[PDB]
Amino acid sequence: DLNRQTLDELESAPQTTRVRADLVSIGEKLVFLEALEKRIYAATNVPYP
Amino acid sequence: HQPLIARDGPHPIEQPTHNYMTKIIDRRALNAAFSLATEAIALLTGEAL
Repeated sequence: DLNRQTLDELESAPQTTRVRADLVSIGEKLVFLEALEKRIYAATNVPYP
Repeated sequence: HQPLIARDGPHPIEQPTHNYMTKIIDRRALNAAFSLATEAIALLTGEAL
């Protein structure tokens, strides 16, 4: 066959938990929208890249 | 207490910093008056009864 069973599709579906995070729809696909100067770079002296 | 991040070269390697602070309590007060009258003092005591 050409369309084989792919090696990845034999693996287990891993265990999942719940995370609070912002989700935005643009076009036809969803997006994680996120700002990163409060979770990370809060009061540590490293420049925001 | 400050957290850290982990950098790569050629940046400096940082250490866990700490901060320690004490503040001095300022002091303020109040004022309020009451003034009575002379020939009403005898009325409270009883000299002019």
